Amino acid sequence: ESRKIMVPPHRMTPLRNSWTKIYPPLVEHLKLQVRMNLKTKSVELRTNPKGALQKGADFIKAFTLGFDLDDSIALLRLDDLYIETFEVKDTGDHLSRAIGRIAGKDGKTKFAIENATRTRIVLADSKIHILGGFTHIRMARESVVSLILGSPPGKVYGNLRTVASRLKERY
Amino acid sequence: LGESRSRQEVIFNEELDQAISILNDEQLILLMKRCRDWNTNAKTHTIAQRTIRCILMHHNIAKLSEIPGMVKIVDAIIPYTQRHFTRVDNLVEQSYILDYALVEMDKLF
Amino acid sequence: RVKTELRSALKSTEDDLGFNVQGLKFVKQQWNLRHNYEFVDEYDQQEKESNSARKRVFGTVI
Amino acid sequence: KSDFKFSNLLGTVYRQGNITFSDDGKQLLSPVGNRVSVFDLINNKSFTFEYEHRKNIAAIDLNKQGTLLISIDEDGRAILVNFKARNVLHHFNFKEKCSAVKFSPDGRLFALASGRFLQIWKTPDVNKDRQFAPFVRHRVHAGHFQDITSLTWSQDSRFILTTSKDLSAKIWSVDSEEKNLAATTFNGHRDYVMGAFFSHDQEKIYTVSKDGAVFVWEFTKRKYSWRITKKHFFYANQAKVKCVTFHPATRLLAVGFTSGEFRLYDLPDFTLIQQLSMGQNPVNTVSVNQTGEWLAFGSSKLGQLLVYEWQSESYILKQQGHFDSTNSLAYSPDGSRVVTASEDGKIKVWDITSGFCLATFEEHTSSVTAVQFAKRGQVMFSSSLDGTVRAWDLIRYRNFRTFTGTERIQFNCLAVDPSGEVVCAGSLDNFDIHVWSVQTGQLLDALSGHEGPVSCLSFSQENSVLASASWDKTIRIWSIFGRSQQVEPIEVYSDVLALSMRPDGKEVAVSTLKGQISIFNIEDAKQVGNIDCRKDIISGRFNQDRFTAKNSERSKFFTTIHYSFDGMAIVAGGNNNSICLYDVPNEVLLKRFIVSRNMALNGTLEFLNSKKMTEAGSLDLIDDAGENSDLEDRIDNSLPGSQRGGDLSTRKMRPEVRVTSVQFSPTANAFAAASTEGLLIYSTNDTILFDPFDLDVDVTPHSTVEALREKQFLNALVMAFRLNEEYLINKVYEAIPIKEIPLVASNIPAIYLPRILKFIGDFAIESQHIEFNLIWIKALLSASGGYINEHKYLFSTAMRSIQRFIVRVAKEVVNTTTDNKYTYRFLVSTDGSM
Amino acid sequence: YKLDVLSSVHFVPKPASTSLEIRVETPTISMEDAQPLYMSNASSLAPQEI
Amino acid sequence: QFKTVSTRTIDELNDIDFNTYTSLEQIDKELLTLSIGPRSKMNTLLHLDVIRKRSKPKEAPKKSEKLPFFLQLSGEKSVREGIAHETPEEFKVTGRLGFESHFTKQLREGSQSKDYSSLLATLINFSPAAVDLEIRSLNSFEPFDEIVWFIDALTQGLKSNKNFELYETFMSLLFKAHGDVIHANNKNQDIASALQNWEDVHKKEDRLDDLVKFCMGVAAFVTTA
Repeated sequence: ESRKIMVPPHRMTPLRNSWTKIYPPLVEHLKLQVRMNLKTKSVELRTNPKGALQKGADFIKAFTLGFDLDDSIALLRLDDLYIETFEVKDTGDHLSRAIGRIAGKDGKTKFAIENATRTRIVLADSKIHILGGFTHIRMARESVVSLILGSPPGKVYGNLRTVASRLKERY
Repeated sequence: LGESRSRQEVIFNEELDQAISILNDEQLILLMKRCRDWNTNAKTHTIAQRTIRCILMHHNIAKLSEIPGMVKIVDAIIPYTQRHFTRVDNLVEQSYILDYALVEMDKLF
Repeated sequence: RVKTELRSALKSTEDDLGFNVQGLKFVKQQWNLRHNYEFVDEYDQQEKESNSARKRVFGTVI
Repeated sequence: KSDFKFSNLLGTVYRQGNITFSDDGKQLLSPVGNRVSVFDLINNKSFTFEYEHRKNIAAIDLNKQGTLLISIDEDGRAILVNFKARNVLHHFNFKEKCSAVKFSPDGRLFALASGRFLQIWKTPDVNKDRQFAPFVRHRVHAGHFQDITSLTWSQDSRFILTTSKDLSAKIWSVDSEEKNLAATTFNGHRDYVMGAFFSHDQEKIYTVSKDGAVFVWEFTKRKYSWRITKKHFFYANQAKVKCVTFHPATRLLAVGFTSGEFRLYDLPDFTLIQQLSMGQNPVNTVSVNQTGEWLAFGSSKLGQLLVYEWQSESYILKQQGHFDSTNSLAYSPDGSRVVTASEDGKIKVWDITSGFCLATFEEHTSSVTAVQFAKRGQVMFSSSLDGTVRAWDLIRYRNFRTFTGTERIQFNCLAVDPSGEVVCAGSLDNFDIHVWSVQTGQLLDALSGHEGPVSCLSFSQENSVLASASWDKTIRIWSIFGRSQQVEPIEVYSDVLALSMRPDGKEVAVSTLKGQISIFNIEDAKQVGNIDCRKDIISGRFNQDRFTAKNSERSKFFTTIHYSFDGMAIVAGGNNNSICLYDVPNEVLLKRFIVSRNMALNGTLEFLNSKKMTEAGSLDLIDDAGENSDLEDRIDNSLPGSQRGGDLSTRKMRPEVRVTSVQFSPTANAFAAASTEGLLIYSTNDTILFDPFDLDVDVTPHSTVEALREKQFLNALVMAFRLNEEYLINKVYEAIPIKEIPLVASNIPAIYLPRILKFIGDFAIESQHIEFNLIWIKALLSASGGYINEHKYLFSTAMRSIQRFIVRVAKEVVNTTTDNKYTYRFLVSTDGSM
Repeated sequence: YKLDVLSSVHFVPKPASTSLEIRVETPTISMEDAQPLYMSNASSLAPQEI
Repeated sequence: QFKTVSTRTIDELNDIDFNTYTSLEQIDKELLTLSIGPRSKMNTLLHLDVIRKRSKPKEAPKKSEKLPFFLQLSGEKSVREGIAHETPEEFKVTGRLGFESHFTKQLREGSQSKDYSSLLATLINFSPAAVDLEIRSLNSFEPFDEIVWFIDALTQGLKSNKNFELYETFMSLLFKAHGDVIHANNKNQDIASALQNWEDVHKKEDRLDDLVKFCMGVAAFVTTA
């Protein structure tokens, strides 16, 4: 029993140079066997005779999606971690500057929402992936959807301050 | 306002509050400058409150916020409206000695 | 009769008093969330509000 | 009436010992001096245990069932308390200074570090009856060479890991069969080992010492025999570790130093999560929640208590009390909070139910001598030794007025007008009374005529006549208002301290230095009657003095007295450890309360143990301060002839026990006494003490519920009033329907009127049935509100408790629904377009 | 300080100081101690001070 | 002295035998009744921003830099009962059907069944940070369903005359959080009708107002004069 994760040709060279830190938790912590098909540009994970294949698939799928090495190891460990993918889909007007509104100047809005909601976000052209806990993904996604659908920067930043406080608060 | 209290959504005569509806930014900002300084009394405050009321219900609230100068006025005369609200609420709570006198006058027989 | 008409007049004036309180603080609050500033960090936020507060100086006795 | 019990201990959130949380960490248990306070932090309330150690307590633990507590004092007298019944189960004397006590996680054993022996006893049941000897010893291990500083149980209650002053730490199995798994000792520290903890899986052992090293011990090979794998250091140079704890589940090491700084680390990687400071005094206690989210720190020098959540960097509470330095108290005009004027120069406003301080005020640069409320809880006046009276708005929290004289004197007592135009204050070095207007700030008058220091001032609350009384053995009555300038001097037998004034202003009760409380008619200036109180005063013997408690003249008089609000009783306290209350018609002692049994305070024992009196001096006047482990308490910086200065380190004697102010509650049948241990709050409660009112043989709970089931509602209500049983009154009260509240409330007899009013008050403060309680209040005030007005002082504490319900829960709810109505009308009536 | 404590705080006070205090405006919630409750939710400046 | 004994006669209404009376939950359905809980929960909800701003330390604590980013989630194995440690149970809106929260799922199911009793039970259950964090995230963007479901859930709530100070603060928290979008698409039919029937039930709350006005005025007159 096996899984195949297709590595796109824009995350291929980081996979090869950081490959030597990717396969050791895949081959001794997880006890899988791992091959990298250079023909199909894919990663194959097979099970030996001696429920972790989905964990390894999510590990390399996070790296495939665009999350860094330590972020992917954080997904491989830390059972309470999830990752949500969505396109914008809500062109000059709407597509070419809603993503500029998520980013901001030097990505400071994305950095602010990452630190406020304790997720971390990779923003493609229009493909947003979010790695966090369940409630953390909920709040980061609600704020990202907010500032692609139109909200004032004061409103989204006040909501970010409030969500940081209430997510870290007991009671 | 006194004749509006006399006869009988609308708080002045309707031609007057549409005439206060159709006035521009400079006129409404000076109108609220002097509604601000009328509101500092306990006597002249009601005229100011009803002019603020008809401005609020006949203009656009986002427009009222975006007029430059109308955030140093409304900060100045929110707490006056708060103390007048507490004073009129205290007056209407001490208004029920009439009701206590009625129930004593009914227990008289 | 005095009780009914007097309390009707007093509740009629405090109705528009309360209306104006909530409307004016809505106006101020939507101006604030339109263009107040951008601080997510609470310490820099509280120092920004302390620098932008209203100050008044009073003559005290020690 | 007279059946007061010790309810609460306001002030002093922490004195000495370890903080504990509950298991479901809602309450925290804090060692105040010899009591234990328990503060419920979610249900915002608080209580203090009634029992009392004879010295300051040093160790606290309660098992994680929450069902029983054990508290050990600073020479090993343990007390086991039932935590739910609030009654003490056993008194057990361990013979020497126990450093720590801990229950097991499975509750069934406890262990304690008595000297250099770790002794494990097994816990008696809460369901079993009290025996002569309930504790059955499991074992006592002796492997340390010096005193043990800490215990730690493992997660399974299987091993115990103890840390000593001797530079090691040891692990002991509980039972004998696992003796080979746990026989190692952990050396390598340069100083006292302050803590030794397991990891979550019990594979790593962390040992933290006083000099600042934490060692990670692992069962590895260099066979397998507990190597040390990494030493981490705090590198705090001058400061050193005072308290350590570890939450093993969240891997959180919390460490407090002797400089106020505490750091909290994520331990096996040793990454500083946070570092911040309580203050400048050392952190004596760190304790952690069961989920590891709250950290409670206690510093013992200023008596302060933090609980702090480290995720959301925020203080759940940051409180600080006052040991021994509290000059005055004043109830708020509804009995919800008490204002405390304290000798370090500050005002503190303590909530009574939740035992915490809401606001504090530091604008006096010296010891605040008196506080007094005015303008019905809106303004509060205080006078201090720095020469100033000053006024405090309790809305905007601003000192808006400051009154000085012209002569540079220090003020010792004050009195305000009822109609608060004028404040008045008297000194102990000036013989005048200073009369200031409050509206303007000026000095309106200086009343003269005493030939001795004006000890006490009070304005009559009804006719507004001023009564001052001074050490020239004279009470004096000044008619200030309206063209009189009239003075009436009443002489009395000895020099007066603590005048007090009736609520109707008819009479004045003075306390004298003879030991008596004399009561005078004001208008016809002749004595109505006196109480002779100097023979029902408990005056203890100090350690330093060479004269018996019988022949002493130190404290056989009352320096503070206060009327009850029906005018019928006087509570009184002084520089002695008895507070006494009397009923002024009969001039007889109702009840006397022993305010402390702490032998760490001075004037507690009347008879001192003759074993402690040696061939040269007593053994408690010997200062063993250089036998101390570090310099900051080997230091003696106590300048010699200092009495009642500040900074308890600067006085060299034991703190004497004394009550500095007594006051009755304006709303509910209690009194507060400002002792040295804190604000002792004594209150009755009607749940216990069957005290009927003219019942006959046919008046019975069975008869009351038959009358309720047969729906004679008025007869059921008056049967429950004649029972005077709180559950029965509540049952009938809730069973009467809304249709006939006014018929019952109009047909209530006039002798049961204060009972139903004070019941409705003490019920409706916390009950949820807000419209039901307001219907009953409306029906009672409408049906019988003329009897109340012509009998004011009977319903003077039952009506103040009712308008403690209307303005404090019902008006807050009405404010919320009013704001919702007006925001609705705005949000739908106006124009939002773009 | 130590002369007052030695004198057992019977002293004669400092003469007079008409000082000068600046108070910013803020909620009196924020002007309080750290505890779960509060006592007053006003603003520290009067309407005639704003 | 440690337990309570039954005053029931030996020879040779269990609350009345044990001398207690557990106060019943509400006396009549036409009577307003607060929550069975602390009185301070209303004030904590209404002002929890300024209370926490008070509760912050005066300067920022000294952390490290090589601190793990998922420190709140990286526990071990006394379990945390917050809104952050909440797992989903068991095709793109703000919350998919695999990633629906418990509050949003119960709100939707109550919008199906027209009975929000379980929603209101969850609301009265959880803590003020959780309440603010659930009300502040309520899909105020394209068709406005979750706002209007919350509003007529509060309508069904304060029709029942229980927990009503909490339902009042939940409406205040709604108007505070995103009453600006309700003011924005004012005259929208669904949200205007939801506010209309909320006012239809809420306008019968002045019983409490003139009841406390009578009690305050007459109590003051009787005590002073």
